[PDB]
Amino acid sequence: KVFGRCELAAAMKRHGLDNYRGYSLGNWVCAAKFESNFNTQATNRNTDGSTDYGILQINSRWWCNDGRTPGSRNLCNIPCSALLSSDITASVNCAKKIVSDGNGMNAWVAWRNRCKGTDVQAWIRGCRL
Ligand SMILES: [Cl-]
Ligand SMILES: [Cl-]
Ligand SMILES: [Cl-]
Repeated sequence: KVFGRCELAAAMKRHGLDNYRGYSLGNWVCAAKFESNFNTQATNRNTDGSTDYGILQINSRWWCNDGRTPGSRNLCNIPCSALLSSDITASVNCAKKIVSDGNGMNAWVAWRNRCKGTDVQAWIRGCRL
């Protein structure tokens, strides 16, 4: 599923991400826009053989099992395919563990390079939340 901006903001809000660990909702919308273009089916392979999955491009080296990333951990305890669903629940729950790990949203390279320090509230302007 390809979400619209406001539709995704509302789904994220309902799943408890607005101000989760101090990150306002617009941070999470901005990250999803530049990680996946709001497409739950996005996959991208990394140089190390790991793969990133879903709307938040969660990486198979630490966070999920895809059966092809040798010596990887599965810290969210889920198959990586569950992250590609039209229901963002699994992605959201895993993201909450990632952002709690110590580096906050810096774990998402596109957040750090494209969202961090910008006016992220613009990502939720116009939305009925
Ligand atoms: Cl915001
Ligand atoms: Cl893994
Ligand atoms: Cl933080």
